[PDB]
Order: sequence, then structure tokens, then C-alpha cells
Amino acid sequence: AQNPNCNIMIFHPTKEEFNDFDKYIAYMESQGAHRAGLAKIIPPKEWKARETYDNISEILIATPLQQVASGRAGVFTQYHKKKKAMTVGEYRHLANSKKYQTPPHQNFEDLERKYWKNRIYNSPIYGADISGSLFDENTKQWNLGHLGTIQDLLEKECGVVIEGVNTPYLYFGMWKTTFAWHTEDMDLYSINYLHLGEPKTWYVVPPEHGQRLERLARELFPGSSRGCGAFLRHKVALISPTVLKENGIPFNRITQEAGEFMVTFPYGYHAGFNHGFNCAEAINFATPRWIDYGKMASQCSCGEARVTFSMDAFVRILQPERYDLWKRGQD
Ligand SMILES: O=C(O)CNC(=O)C(=O)O
Ligand SMILES: [Mg+2]
Ligand code: NI
Ligand SMILES: [Zn+2]
Repeated sequence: AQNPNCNIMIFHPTKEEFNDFDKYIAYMESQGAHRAGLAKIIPPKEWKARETYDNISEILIATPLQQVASGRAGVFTQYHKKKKAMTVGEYRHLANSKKYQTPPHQNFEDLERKYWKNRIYNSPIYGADISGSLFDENTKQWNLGHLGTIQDLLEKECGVVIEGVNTPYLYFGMWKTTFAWHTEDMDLYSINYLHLGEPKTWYVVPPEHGQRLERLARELFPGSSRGCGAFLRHKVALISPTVLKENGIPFNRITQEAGEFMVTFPYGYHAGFNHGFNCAEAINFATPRWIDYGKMASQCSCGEARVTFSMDAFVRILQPERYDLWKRGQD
């Protein structure tokens, strides 16, 4: 069995290997990359996502989210307070202000220590989940706006034609902006490209150990667990590496820098934080190996998780027994 310790693997495809996206994902899996839940892909030196980032300041962040924490430094939830719209140029200036800028630090490990010590005492503002793309239309390799759609994959594997679309999302971050512990909708893959700016630190639990993280989460967030049998679908809970180590939960960590891709694998729980002003683009995708994970994915039916239009068909076809309850949660 390849990668039996579930380490995060890093790949350096050649320009030739970068042509066929599906083939390269299958290659990485042949080497055991999925066992970690997360992989890094460094593009060949010849490749670029677009020519420059000099003309992005007029993109609108219609609903910036202030991420307000509650709890203790290693075990907290966050809620998202909506703020007034602002442009990317306005947001960049805010991220670089004395109130929000990255503190002086020695290295990534020092900054990680400062994040876990101090995150809860601040409320950073995240421009998340913005439909759009920064890939040039002429970029033919690993262009996250030109991937095969999940609807087409389900149709190819299972024969059923379904409604829905699959487009990318932009994330504009600042110091301390945080992504809570989650797997993807319907335990899909994700791919994330860091277009510009400061790094993003990731934490990940191997898919084969995901239920250990869920059991810890029910212990640490006991009111939330009574409210919903899949409350990590709410995407609000944080648990630090120190707390994970104290409770024996298997995990790994890695820092993504600008110009790098990360892939999350089905049922790979992940969480993380941004080091400073940055912009990422991410999208969900599927492969044949996903189908079995989609059929077994948990679902939030309490009303909190509220998701895209396109998840309807995935539930309806892969999980017909759960469909009626889940749809009630959507309405
Ligand atoms: O970058 C972020 O804030 C969160 N991204 C992801 O969870 C991802 O790409 O799957
Ligand atoms: Mg612009
Ligand atoms: Ni994710
Ligand atoms: Zn719920």
C-alpha cells in the first residue's frame, strides 16, 4: 500500500505531465497521495496562470465577512458578520493597515505559534466565496475555470443526466482569516490555487481517520453536536494542532505559497489560516473514485449548512433515502 503513514505528498509535474488533469490526479493517487487527504502540486516552471495581477483592484467583494471567534484559543467557533461591500483595492489596503497586518515574525513556525495563541482576540475580514476566476482564458493547463464538471462525471459514471453547474470561487484573505474544519460538499475533491500574496497554512486529517476527528468534535462542541448530527458541515469549528495532538488525532500540516496548487481528497477534513493579504481560487471536482464517497457523505439537515443549487441533484441521485429530509433543511 502506497503512503501508509498518510503523509502529505508534493508533486512537481513536467509541462508534459501538466496537460492531462484527470490523468495526473490518477497518477498522484497511484502513489498514495490521497491517503493524506491533501497534496501539493508545484506547476512546471514554464506555466503561468495569467500574465500579471496588476489589474485586479476593481473586483468587488460584495459581502466581506468579519470572522468573530468564541471559546478558548485552541477550541473555538467563528461566526461571520456581514460587512459593507468593498473593492479588492480597498480590502488590500485594509489588510495592510496596522489593525490587520501580519505581525513581525521569524519564520512560518513562529507565525503559526502566534496564530494559535492570538487568533481569538481579533476579528479579521475575509472576502470569501466570490464566484469568478483569475485564470487567463488562454491558460490551457490546470485552468480551474475549464475543468470537467461534476455533473458530467456523474453522467459518465452512472448514466444519469442532471441539472447544475460547477464554477470556481475567489477568496481574498488577510492575516488570521480562517477556514474551519470541514470536508467538501458531498465529500468532493477540491483544488485551490494561491494566485498571489502571502501564504496559507493547512491542516488535514487522513480520510481513513476522519471519524476520529468527528468524535473529538462532538466532545468539544457538545451543544452543536446535539443540534445536528453533521455539524462540521456548518464550517464554524476550529481545533488547534496542540489539541489534536493531546487527543491522539492523526493529522498533518503544510504551508502553501503563491503559485502553488493544493488538492483536497474525498473525506479529507481540512482547516487553516492565511498569513497576510492573499488571493486564492478554488473549485470542487470529482473523479470515478469519488462516487462511493458521495454515496456515503454525511449530511446536515438542521438548516444551518445551506448550499448551492447543484448539490440537490447529487443528494437526489446518490442518496435518495436522505433526500426528503435534506431538502427540508434546504427550505
Ligand atoms: O482557502 C480557503 O479559505 C478554504 N479553501 C478550501 O477549503 C478548499 O480549497 O477546499
Ligand atoms: Mg479589477
Ligand atoms: Ni475546503
Ligand atoms: Zn446542521
